[PDB]
Amino acid sequence: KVFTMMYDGQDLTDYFLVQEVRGRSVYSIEMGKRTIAGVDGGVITTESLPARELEVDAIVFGDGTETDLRRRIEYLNFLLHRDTDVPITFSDEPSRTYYGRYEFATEGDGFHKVTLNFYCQDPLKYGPEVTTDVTTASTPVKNTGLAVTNPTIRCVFSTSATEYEMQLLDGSTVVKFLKVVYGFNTGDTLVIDCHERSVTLNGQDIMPALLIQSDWIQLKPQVNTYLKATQPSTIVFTEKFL
Amino acid sequence: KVFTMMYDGQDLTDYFLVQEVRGRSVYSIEMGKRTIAGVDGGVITTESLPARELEVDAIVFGDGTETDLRRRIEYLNFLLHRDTDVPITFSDEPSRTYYGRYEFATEGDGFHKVTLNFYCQDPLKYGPEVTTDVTTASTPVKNTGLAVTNPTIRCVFSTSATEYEMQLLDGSTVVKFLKVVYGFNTGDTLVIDCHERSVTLNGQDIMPALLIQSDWIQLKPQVNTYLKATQPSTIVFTEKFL
Amino acid sequence: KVFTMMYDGQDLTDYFLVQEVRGRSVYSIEMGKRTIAGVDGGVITTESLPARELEVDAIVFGDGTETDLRRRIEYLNFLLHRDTDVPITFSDEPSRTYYGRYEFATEGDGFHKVTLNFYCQDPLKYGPEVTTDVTTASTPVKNTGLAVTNPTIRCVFSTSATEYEMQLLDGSTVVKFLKVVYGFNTGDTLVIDCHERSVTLNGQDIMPALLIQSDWIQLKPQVNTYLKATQPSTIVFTEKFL
Amino acid sequence: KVFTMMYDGQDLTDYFLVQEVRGRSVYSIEMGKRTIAGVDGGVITTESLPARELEVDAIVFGDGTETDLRRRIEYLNFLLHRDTDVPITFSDEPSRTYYGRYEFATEGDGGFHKVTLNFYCQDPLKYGPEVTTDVTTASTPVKNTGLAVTNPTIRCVFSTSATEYEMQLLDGSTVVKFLKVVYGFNTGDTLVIDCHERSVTLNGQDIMPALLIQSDWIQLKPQVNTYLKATQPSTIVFTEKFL
Repeated sequence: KVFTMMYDGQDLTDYFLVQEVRGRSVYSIEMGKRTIAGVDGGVITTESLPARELEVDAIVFGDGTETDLRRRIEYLNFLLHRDTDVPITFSDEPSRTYYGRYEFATEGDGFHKVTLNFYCQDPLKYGPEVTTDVTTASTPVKNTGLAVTNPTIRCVFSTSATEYEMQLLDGSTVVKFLKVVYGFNTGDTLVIDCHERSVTLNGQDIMPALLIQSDWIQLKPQVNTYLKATQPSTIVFTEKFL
Repeated sequence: KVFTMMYDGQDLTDYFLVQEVRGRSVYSIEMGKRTIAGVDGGVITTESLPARELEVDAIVFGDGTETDLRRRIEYLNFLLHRDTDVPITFSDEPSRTYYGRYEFATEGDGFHKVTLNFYCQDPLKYGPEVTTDVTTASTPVKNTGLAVTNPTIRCVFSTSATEYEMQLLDGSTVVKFLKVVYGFNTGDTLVIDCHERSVTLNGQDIMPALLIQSDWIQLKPQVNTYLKATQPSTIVFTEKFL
Repeated sequence: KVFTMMYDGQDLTDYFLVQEVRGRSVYSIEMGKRTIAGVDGGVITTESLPARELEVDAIVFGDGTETDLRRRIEYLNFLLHRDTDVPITFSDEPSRTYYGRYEFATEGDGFHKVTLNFYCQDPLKYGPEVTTDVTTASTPVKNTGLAVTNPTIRCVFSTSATEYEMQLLDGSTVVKFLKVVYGFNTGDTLVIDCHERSVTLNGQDIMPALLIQSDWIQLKPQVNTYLKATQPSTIVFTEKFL
Repeated sequence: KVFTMMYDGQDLTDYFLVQEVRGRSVYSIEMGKRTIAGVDGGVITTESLPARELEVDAIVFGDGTETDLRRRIEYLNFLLHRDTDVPITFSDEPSRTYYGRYEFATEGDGGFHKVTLNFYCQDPLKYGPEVTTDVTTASTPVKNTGLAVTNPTIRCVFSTSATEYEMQLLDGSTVVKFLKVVYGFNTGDTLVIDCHERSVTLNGQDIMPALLIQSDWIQLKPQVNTYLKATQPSTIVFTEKFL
């Protein structure tokens, strides 16, 4: 049972042997610094997380023959070239998914050492998704991840509806909220924040219902978020890490 | 009793082992030099203290397992990423605080060597704050720090007032003064030489009272500053070092 | 939960930090080679396992002060100097004990890198001890270790005895046997194939009873050893590895 | 289909990954040189093939865990330590067997552990496919298809009665060497092994006195015919050998 790397659901480690994986240690920060002549110090103007570069140091294991090796590489190119971000996973870190695509290779020097470089537009790893029940009272919802997350609201109606609201609060003060005036019974409303949609009874997008520009929610990490809904709801967020 | 580093009140050394801390030796100076062809020498046009970069060389002590290490780093990222300057301290230098934020890491190659780089907008280390009483007689006020400070004159009235004054003298000759034309009893005035503001009864602005360009006062280091106030005052400064 | 090294039941890793432990990889073999001029090839004359040298690469974590460090090393010397072989263990390999003693250090050059060298007279690591019951029928006894063992046959009599025997068979053919001519009831016999001794009623020597050169028995690794005793016996061996 | 290395019938490459195998290139020769002061040149006094050292440069592939790695190495030691020469084979060179045993390892440096394993071969030669040729009652050419000198094996299953069995190595019509035996009978198989230097009957009973007079064992030179003639239709079996 060796170290496995999965790229778009393909086990790449069936084609090569992984020496080391750089790109997942202490993350760095892009800072905009501005300095003025004669004035001591500097000033941080901007701060952002750079995109992630995963660098896999591999050994392409040869099939004895030379033509067999040439053909393995051709196939490896087939598996790697992607025009869309893709789920990347490592066996040493379960419950974690990276989303990026292969970018470039740097060939090193008995056999074939290669550094495969993968680019991730979204610098964050995505972990297990957590489902919490939200009652008609102030409910604490703790974001177990280490980064701020956007949650999916889910309410499968028990009684008739007129106006559905998922209010966020600070003790007893409504900070942000989500409102929908379309009412019915027995079906599932689905307010996702990562993709920003509004599904119904059996999956139809009811976008006109979001009346006022009701603020998109976020769950801060290692801290409770107090939520109160009109009807017994469900909050699903996905744990995220840098 | 190991070497501890505190970042925003978090003991980072619970996550890594400190080899060495660069960034706190003989400070360098940014100088604007201008030279003219045919003219001997150069001319310093500007001089400023650059911002401070603290470089901590650490060993991330592993928890035996590989996934345990990946998760420790994830948490380390959580503790480090800050969007606001923060108090930084080292056990080897007590009564000293740096204000900055983590910026970037450079990983090296048995175990896991990392350089953590912290950026300080304010290049100065802040020491203990000193409060000295200034009497209605020439009072020596010694700035115990190693950098020039712009203090705060605080006076809480005992008797009635017609005009307040705080004077910086040279034996018996008024060098600078801070005359104020607004009087009352029982309330607090705060003359801030850093912020360049006036406060009465503890809140509201009294900017027009400082009549004539009533010179602002500074406290030079390792040297006495003689001050005489019209009413028993207090002088608040914080020791600073490069 | 850091990597712990135990030396004579003392946790040495309370005094230093382990970078790496060399000395426990693919073992080498001392071979006596003899060559004759004009004669092709060589001849292995002798083969033996060299003694083991464990080399621990450590960082002596300082207590901030200089005198504190000098005193920690003094204490470290106290814990290390031994005039008798001692049990050595590493957290990464449980159920394994090395028997040796500290020999010498080679200091390297932020902090204090040291190689501690431990000498093991007995090159083998000792694992869990296994006790298997041997019946009056052909019993398979599997040596779970990776090295050949000379076990101990233990029999505590239930009925009267005239002659005891423990036989090593190949299906139904007695390969070796351990016949003993001295009988009684209620007491314990211990036939030690390592020490080559005989014990009755738990203490006294019964060496002349093993009549004919009644062959000594060994347990080969990863393989069954079929044994049949004249009375319900017990076979005690300790798993060993290189 | 990776590069496989077999040691005593155990696939060692199930435990490690082979970077390179040194020890099987142009073989060198041990030469005894003697020189005399004032006399130009030197004199070769002895010449012998040194024993072979095979050097396998491997990567021990880890099982993720640290304890799992420690236990793999322990097992690898179990598979390697031998007190007897053993058949060694490499997938890149089929129809070839080396006979030696593991001797010593020399370690090296992230998430994988580089090792050179050194194997010692008392017999410096590789053993290839074995060839069976029929030898008639007339001068028979027997060609040694190997690249080194071989010590063959003569097998003769009697059709008629015997008084004396002879195997003569000739040069046209001149007996250079020969192998006779005074023991006669019918219907059974006789075996003369020039490698092991053994005399064999039906159930392999030693006929030690058979090699009577210095009736020498002979050898088959490579890429060249060896002319043999037997008293009773025989069979010669030799094994191809290479340096």
